[PDB]
Amino acid sequence: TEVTLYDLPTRKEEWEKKYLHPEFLSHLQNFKDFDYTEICNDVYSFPLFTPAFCKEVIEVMDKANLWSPTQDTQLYEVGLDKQWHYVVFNYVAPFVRHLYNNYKTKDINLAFVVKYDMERQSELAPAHDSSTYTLNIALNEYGKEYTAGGCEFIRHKFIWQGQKVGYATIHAGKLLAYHRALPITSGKRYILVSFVN
Amino acid sequence: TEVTLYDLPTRKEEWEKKYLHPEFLSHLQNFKDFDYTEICNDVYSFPLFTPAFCKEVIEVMDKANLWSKGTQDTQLYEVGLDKQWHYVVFNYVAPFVRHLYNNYKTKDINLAFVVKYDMERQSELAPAHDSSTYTLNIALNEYGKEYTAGGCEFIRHKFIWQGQKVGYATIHAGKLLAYHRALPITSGKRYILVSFVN
Repeated sequence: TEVTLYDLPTRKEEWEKKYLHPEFLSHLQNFKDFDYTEICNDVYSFPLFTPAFCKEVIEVMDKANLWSPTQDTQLYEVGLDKQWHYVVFNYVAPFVRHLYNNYKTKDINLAFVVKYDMERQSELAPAHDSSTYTLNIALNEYGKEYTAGGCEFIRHKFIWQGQKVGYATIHAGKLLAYHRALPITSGKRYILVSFVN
Repeated sequence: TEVTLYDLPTRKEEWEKKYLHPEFLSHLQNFKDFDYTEICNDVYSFPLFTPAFCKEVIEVMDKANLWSKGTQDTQLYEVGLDKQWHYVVFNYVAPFVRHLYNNYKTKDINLAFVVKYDMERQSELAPAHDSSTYTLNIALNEYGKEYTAGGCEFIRHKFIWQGQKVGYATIHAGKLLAYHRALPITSGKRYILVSFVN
């Protein structure tokens, strides 16, 4: 049987091939040549996951229908928290060491999927996150499945729109990257957000 | 009798006149026009305390002789100044932080101590991320007159900061974005007040 989201780290090799973006995967040992973009001071956009990861994550959340000030479901509520912990400590933490002067990842505060729709935009007030760093993955396709949306970095005076499926944004949680989501004008927009200490 | 370091907030008004830099004091309600400098991205230098504050802090630490063995420091709580420092941070520093950093709200104080660098230090000052959301570093004594060299290297910014004025503070992020090391002094003694705030 084909590997599933749940099979990390038991079926590590197969999981990686199916779920991690080939560009990220091929640079695990050498981030010097990895194609990431500094979109504004100290905020990076980079390929992380494949379309298959994103599609399956959305299916799991849609099917669980455990949606909860924003409409979200914690990874622990669908039994994906141990998998996420593995992703963060094994794959993301070395990339953080590279980006941020050898900063060592301590622990995960929160990991959840957010579903923005036309009834549930949230307040969209600016905030500092409860984290040392925040990871934000776009799970579904701009234009095809939603319009407008995106992210405003208040301090940086920078608007980030049209994030690609499976691409991540990373930024400081507290102090230095005050931010808000932007409203969508149609459809549904799904993101995976994690608050890491 | 003249107000002392200990008399905050009992003798708040007299404490402020004696111990807070007049420029900081006069802008407590509106930092818009306060004369602070961005020395590198997101790192600010600004007047905070008077020479009298700095002199008295050093006296208290010199007299207590509670220095860690021989980097050499003493915690403010070891000389009974932790409640005064709490008052300083929540009442004076926190509003300035709200102004500098997009309304960030100060939660709690991790540590507050005085560091004494002298010529007995035998080993290296390694780079570090601090255990804090933000770090406050006050120069307590005078560059050139009382020590040579010293200062602080912001490694990510590739910026060396040296020769801070007495009673002037540096503020920077603790984690992630302001990797740093202290640089050794080559003569005399350098005293600093450092606080790690969450």
